[PDB]
Parts: sequence; C-alpha cells; structure tokens
Amino acid sequence: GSHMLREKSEKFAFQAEVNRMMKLIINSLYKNKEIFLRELISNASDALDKIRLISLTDENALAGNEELTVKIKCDKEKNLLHVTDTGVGMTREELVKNLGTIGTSEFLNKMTEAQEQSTSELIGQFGVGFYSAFLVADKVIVTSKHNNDTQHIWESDSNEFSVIADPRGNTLGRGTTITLVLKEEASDYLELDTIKNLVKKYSQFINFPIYVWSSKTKTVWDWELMN
Repeated sequence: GSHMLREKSEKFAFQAEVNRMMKLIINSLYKNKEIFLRELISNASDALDKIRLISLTDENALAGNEELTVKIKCDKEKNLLHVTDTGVGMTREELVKNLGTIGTSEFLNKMTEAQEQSTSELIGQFGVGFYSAFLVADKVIVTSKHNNDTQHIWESDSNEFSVIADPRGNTLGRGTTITLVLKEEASDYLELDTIKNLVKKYSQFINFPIYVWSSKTKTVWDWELMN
C-alpha cells in the first residue's frame, strides 16, 4: 500500500530529554570531538557482547552472520564514515525507542554541573556516547538487522528522526552500521591515517577484532586489523 509513506508514520520527534542531552554533549566535547569514534567503537563492542551472551543460550543466535567483528570504512568521495559491527542489532521498535528516548535527570544535572570539569567519562558511563556522533556529522544514519526483525534504517539531522524498512533488504545478516555524513570541517576523519590512529587508540582494549578498510602497495584494498 501507500498509506504508510502517505501518513508519515515513519517520522518521529526526539524526546525532550534527548534534545537536551544532545546539546550538552555537543557543547561539552566541542574541544575533543575525536571521542565520537571511541564511543561508536564502545557501543559496537557492547553490541557484540550482547549477541555473544545470547549465543550462550540460543543455538541459532549467529545464524544471520557467523563473525563477531567491527569494520570501519572511509568513503571520501561520498563524505561518509561507516562503523559496522556484527552485534545483536536492533529491531525497528528498538531503533525508535533506544535512539529517540532515554537516572537521566541526575545525569542531566550532573552534565550541567560538569560544565561550570569534564563530560568525556560521564557520557561513556551513562551510555549516551552515540549522540557524540553529531559533533562531527550533519547527518547520522543507523542501518540495523536484528534476529527478530527485518533490516531497518534510522536517520537524523538531530532535528527529528525517521525509521524506514530497508529497501535493500537484509544485507547486514545481523548487526549495525553507523553511517556519518561528515560536517565539512570534519573531513579529516575521512583520512585513513587519521582513522587508523584513532581506531588503534580506541580499539586497543576491545575484546573483538576491529578492522579498517585500508590500502596497501599496485594499490590493493582490504581489511586491516587494528587491535
């Protein structure tokens, strides 16, 4: 039918607290923007722990994708940064609720009173590092495939968000791809050497293999282990 796209039932507004949280994060870490990559990798790691746990009790947990990895790709031409994990993934309902809504009050006051020291650790602690992606990106896209649902896409420029069934079908198998449309002034993150340095620094203590799609010398491209 056409009733879905004709009723904008895929459009959502963020919860007030999430709006306030995004601002605090953006205003707090304005001087240390590179941490966004650390947070995405951390979230990726957590997603992997979750499916690994589920695989303990569910023999079919890994049916959609046998690997447990984090792969980072730079698309300079497209101005896109991709961080893909083969973790638990998220259902449509989870994309809407986990990303659009949120000890939040305390954290709110904590974050404010934290900007009168630092918020870098607090963000990781409360698990809202995802939103730091907006420090370097104008648009944040989340493509996710959960075992209990079909692949879906969540997109946002921070002023609202939408979730749609992925017309490409199940291409992830299981997992999540965080796609960042980098702000013009954040083009440096499209550089391999830069991403490699950061990835290696923030992946050092991740219990899962983390790869960066890189080139080697003709010139060939392939996954390069960073940790």
